[PDB]
Amino acid sequence: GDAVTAPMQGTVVKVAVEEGQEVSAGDLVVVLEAMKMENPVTAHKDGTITGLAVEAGAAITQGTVIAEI
Amino acid sequence: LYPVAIPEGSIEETLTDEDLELDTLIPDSPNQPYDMHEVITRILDDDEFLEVQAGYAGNIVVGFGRVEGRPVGIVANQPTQFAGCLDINASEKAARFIRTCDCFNIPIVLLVDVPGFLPGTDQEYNGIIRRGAKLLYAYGEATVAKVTVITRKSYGGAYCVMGSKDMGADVVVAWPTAQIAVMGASGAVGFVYRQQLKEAAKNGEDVDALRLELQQTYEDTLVNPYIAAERGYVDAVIPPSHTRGYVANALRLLERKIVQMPPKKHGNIPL
Amino acid sequence: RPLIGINDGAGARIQEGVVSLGLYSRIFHNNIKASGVIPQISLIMGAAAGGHVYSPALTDFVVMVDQTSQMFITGPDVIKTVTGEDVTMEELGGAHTHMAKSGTAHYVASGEQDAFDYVRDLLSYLPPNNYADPP
Amino acid sequence: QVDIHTTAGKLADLKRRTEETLHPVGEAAVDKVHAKGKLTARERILALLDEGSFVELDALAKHRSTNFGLEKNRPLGDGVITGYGTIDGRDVCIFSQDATVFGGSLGEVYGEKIVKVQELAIKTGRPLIGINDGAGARIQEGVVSLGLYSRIFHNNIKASGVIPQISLIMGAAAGGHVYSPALTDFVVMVDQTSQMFITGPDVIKTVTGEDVTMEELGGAHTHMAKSGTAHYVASGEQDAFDYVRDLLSYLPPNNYADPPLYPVAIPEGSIEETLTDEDLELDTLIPDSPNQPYDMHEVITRILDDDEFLEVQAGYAGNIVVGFGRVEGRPVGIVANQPTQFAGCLDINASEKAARFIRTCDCFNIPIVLLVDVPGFLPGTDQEYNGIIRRGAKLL
Amino acid sequence: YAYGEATVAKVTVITRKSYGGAYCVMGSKDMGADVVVAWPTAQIAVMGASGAVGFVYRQQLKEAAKNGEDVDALRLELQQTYEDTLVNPYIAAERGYVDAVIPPSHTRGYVANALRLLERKIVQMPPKKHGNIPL
Amino acid sequence: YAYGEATVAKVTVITRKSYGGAYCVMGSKDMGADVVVAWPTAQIAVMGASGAVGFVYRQQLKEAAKNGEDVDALRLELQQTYEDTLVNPYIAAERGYVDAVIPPSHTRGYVANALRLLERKIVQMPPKKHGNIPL
Amino acid sequence: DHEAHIKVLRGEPTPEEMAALMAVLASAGGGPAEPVKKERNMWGHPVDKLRYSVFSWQRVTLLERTHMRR
Amino acid sequence: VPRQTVVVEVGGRRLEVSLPGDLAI
Ligand SMILES: CCC(=O)SCCNC(=O)CCNC(=O)[C@H](O)C(C)(C)COP(=O)(O)OP(=O)(O)OC[C@H]1O[C@@H](n2cnc3c(N)ncnc32)[C@H](O)[C@@H]1OP(=O)(O)O
Ligand SMILES: CCC(=O)SCCNC(=O)CCNC(=O)[C@H](O)C(C)(C)COP(=O)(O)OP(=O)(O)OC[C@H]1O[C@@H](n2cnc3c(N)ncnc32)[C@H](O)[C@@H]1OP(=O)(O)O
Ligand SMILES: *C(=O)CCCC[C@@H]1SC[C@@H]2NC(=O)N[C@@H]21
Ligand SMILES: *C(=O)CCCC[C@@H]1SC[C@@H]2NC(=O)N[C@@H]21
Repeated sequence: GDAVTAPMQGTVVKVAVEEGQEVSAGDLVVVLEAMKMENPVTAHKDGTITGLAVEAGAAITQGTVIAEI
Repeated sequence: LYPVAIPEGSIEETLTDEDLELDTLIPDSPNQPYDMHEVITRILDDDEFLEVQAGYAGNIVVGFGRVEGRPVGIVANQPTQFAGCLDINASEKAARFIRTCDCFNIPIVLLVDVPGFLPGTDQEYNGIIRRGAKLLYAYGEATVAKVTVITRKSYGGAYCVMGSKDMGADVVVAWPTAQIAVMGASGAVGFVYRQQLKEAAKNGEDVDALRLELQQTYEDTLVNPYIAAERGYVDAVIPPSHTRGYVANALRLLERKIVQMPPKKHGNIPL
Repeated sequence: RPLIGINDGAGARIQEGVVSLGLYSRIFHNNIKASGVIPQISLIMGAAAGGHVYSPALTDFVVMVDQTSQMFITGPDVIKTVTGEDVTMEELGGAHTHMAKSGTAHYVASGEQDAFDYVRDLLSYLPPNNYADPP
Repeated sequence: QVDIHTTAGKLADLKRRTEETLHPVGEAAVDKVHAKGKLTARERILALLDEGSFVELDALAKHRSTNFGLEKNRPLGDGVITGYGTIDGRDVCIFSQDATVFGGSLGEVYGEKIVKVQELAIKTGRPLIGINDGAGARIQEGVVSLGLYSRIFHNNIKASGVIPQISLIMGAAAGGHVYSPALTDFVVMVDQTSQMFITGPDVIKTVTGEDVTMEELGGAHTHMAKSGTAHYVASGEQDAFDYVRDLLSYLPPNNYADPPLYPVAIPEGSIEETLTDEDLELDTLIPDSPNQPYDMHEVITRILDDDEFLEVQAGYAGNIVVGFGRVEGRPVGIVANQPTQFAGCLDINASEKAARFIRTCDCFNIPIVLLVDVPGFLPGTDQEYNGIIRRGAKLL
Repeated sequence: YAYGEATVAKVTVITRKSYGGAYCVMGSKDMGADVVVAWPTAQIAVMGASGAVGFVYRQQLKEAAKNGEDVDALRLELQQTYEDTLVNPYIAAERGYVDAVIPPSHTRGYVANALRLLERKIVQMPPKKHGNIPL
Repeated sequence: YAYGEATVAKVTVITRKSYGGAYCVMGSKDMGADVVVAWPTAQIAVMGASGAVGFVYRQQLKEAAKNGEDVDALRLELQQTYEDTLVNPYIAAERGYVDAVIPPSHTRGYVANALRLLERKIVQMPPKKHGNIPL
Repeated sequence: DHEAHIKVLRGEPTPEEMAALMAVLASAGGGPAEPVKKERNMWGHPVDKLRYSVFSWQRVTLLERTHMRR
Repeated sequence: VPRQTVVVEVGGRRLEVSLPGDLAI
């Protein structure tokens, strides 16, 4: 689908996008600290970002939506 | 086989600019990911790599390449997905790729950066034990040449699974950043130095400060290539730039292997 | 001849370091070599953890004891820390779990004697090796 | 110094350790080794192998013993340098023992390194070259060293007849160090700087009262002329390397491979029409009188290519000559009677020498040519009592 | 060579001494001995205690001679310690070179059991036309 | 894969149903079944009668739909005809896929005879290092 | 005189162009000029790694045949 | 950078031919 969602429970260390921004496939959207690793979560398709719901320092759960692209 | 020109000289003498980049590939902090395709492309011929099951279980990358014209099968941990942890899907994908390569006499190179198995109750309930033993079985039974390059982590059972020396790996080399240990320093210090970190709390000392100091000591002393190198589980600790000429040289050495195994009608791999 | 392994566990001895990992790899390699050559039966009569759980997965048969045996790669504490899930050892890797859910256990025994009886019954049907005929 | 917690710092630390591996016990020991006119274990490997072809294994190894304060001293490599490389472009596994680390005595990690290279050689079907220089077992370690010796001997026996095994003796090899060389196919000692013996002169003096020097007891000349154990007595380390290379030039990499075969243009015609002047020299070689001997090397050279003949055990049992040559670029093992020694009669030592040579050639697919001028066996009660029958049947 | 080459069932019983290279020659474990047992009187060591002391403690012996102490008494005491500590089957048993230390009366039974267990063996060796035993 | 690979004696007893790919999986004759017997209640077909009719008679059912006939009765009539004609052990018996249609009481006798005769099957696969079973 | 020669089917080059063409073609030519006989090394051949049934005809037509081809 | 010089005898006439030293194909 069009939803970019967290792959695991983790801490949002960095947000690499802003609402309404256009991003390409493979572009970094957020950074999640999980299992002692700044794992990247990236866009799987080109498009405009809508519904950005991530704040730096927030602890979020697996399956939570990072954005819609 | 393809005909290629072999540059004459020592492996130190025949380094290239592309090879030198591996010396800076690995980040300074152990938490920071890197893409393992960088290593794969820099060690394969013409940077050509035919991936298999690219969109499945991204935490492990399997595919075909050539080293000096010799076809090889790459199995590599991917730090950017799930920190490179092994799981059910990665185990099955890598296991069947290895068994195909062995059926058709294609040597395998394993690029290792693995912190363990992906924790979770779903893994246990779906059979991480039974279905992860498949990769162990496949690697164990492979009789083709098997080369292992350890970049960063190799911990615990993941270490045993990912081309350990005692599992039949012919040549194991480790980068200077390799971290081979039973478990992470945090859990280790939580167990060794036990009752001491508790005596500290009983006396009211800064338990957190003592832990961090003990973790630092453990990481400095043991979480590195050299204990394993001393025991012989690592054949050589090498500069990263040397990886391509060590893989090529090792495959050339192991082009002909004889391994004796007991006679069986067929094996009993877990299903 | 057949090989019977009774496992209790706790995983690798942390103080000894990677030498324990080397021995685990050697043991797994021997299990793979023996696979299909000689019968291999594993009894789980304790809490098998860490690397202790991989040799049984490679053996031919697995017999767990109902309430006094567990298999799990990573402990409930690490599972809690990483995923936030709260689970006991019994739920995580109990004999019932590995029978009903993960399909790893072949027999769940009411007691240690019952497990021994089932192992003897298994051996009554099997030959000593793949070059012999079943009794 | 770069921070050890950085990637560049870890790389620099690795380079520091690698540099340390070159002189594990300090530069003074290397200076002493050179001051005696000898090469170090590393220099020996680098001189024998092709330039830049050496790949090392277990370079950073340290011993694990804690007996008698051994943990105070843990040289890198544990006193042996192991790896693989090429000689004349063909791969070979190699190990070299270092006499500056505990006198070259074998310990657990030392033996494990040797065992690793042995297993690699057997697995890959490549020749194994060992350079032996050591003072027996490392006494402080105990029976673990005996166990490792057993593993090494077992590997030698397992590889016997499977891959060519060549042992160089370039120092005092005492005690258990002597049994792997005996089990290997070829042995090359250096003239005055190498010895093999089981029991030392001190114990010999204590038990039997016999005064003997180490050179007399186990010198290269002793093991050539008396014991029949050494196959070559090199005048120097480079000479030993040259002889080893010549051996490998004739031998295949393993028993499933053919010996190297040079390309030689076969002339056309019949044998009569293809005779040469060097061939015609044979028509007049045999003396008119059967009582007059002649040197069989004359025939050997005139039948072999380029008159090139690599003799084996030249100084032992001169009444029989064995060695390697090429006929039309095809390696061959020559066994020949020598009329200039004991009238060419067969005896115990000649029989054993020729028998082992023939079995080596058969193991490694090298055809044999016999040159026969033999009146019988050397008469003597000593031959009879020492077992001319039993040990003459070995050649049969 | 003969012992190492042999593929038949090989059993070793040690009574008193097994020293140095003779240990390796006479049915050592790593030479392929299937079962090794040792009597309580077994003495498995690199060399006799006399030579072992004369070498391990040599610096103390010279130091004692320089200092005028009783070098002979010191040597005998060191030798006694060495014999009581290391000249016995238990270091080898610890390393696993001896499968069991047994009462001498158990020898016939152990040998019978071992032969019955080992009546069928499979040992893999590299292919060869034939060996190259020293002659 | 496991069934097709097995070279031990293989006997199949079909009691009621063997449909489609499940028929192929569960001991079909061409997958290597040494003996195949079917009880009188067996039912061997490509699929169930309902789906078979809904497919092979699409033409007539759609004509009935055009003309307003009672499709809900025509379908049942055709399904009954299909069941009475083809859902039975006899078509496979005709093709030779079933060795014999036996009364249920004969099952043990047939199985015992087959196993007695098939102790050592002279069968083989093409040479290979090993198989490539799906994982 | 029964060997295949180079043919200039069309065109009439002069000696200079002929020389240039031949030099370039000779330089282009290469590969194994006078190679040594390819060394036989059956160690670890794939045929030896296969499971053969004790009564398999491939023990004759594949294993023995491969080992004996010479 | 280096250049190679070769000699040809087309029809017996001597010719000197200069070719690039790194000529490929
Ligand atoms: C590759 C394998 C690995 O990576 S696993 C490495 C360690 N894994 C572990 O889970 C260790 C800790 N495990 C546990 O949670 C429990 O101790 C287990 C093993 C499940 C048993 O629980 P319980 O019955 O309460 O025993 P306990 O915790 O009181 O321990 C009893 C004694 O055993 C010891 N122990 C236990 N595990 C290890 C280990 N891995 N290495 C070394 N020692 C270990 C404990 O320290 C304790 O020793 P003591 O009797 O208190 O002196
Ligand atoms: C079981 C199979 C066996 O061989 S057990 C018996 C082993 N015993 C021996 O070989 C006797 C020891 N040998 C020696 O004395 C010499 O090393 C020989 C080989 C004679 C050569 O003499 P040389 O070149 O002068 O050496 P050295 O005597 O000065 O010794 C040099 C350093 O090495 C040491 N060393 C020697 N052998 C051993 C040994 N087997 N175990 C342990 N350490 C050994 C010496 O103590 C000496 O050490 P340091 O550097 O002087 O402190
Ligand atoms: C840190 O050591 C504790 C939490 C993270 C543990 C990581 S998660 C992925 C690896 N698998 C495992 O069991 N521990 C590692
Ligand atoms: C004169 O009678 C001398 C006889 C010599 C016999 C020779 S000697 C060497 C050979 N060995 C033997 O038995 N006869 C031959």
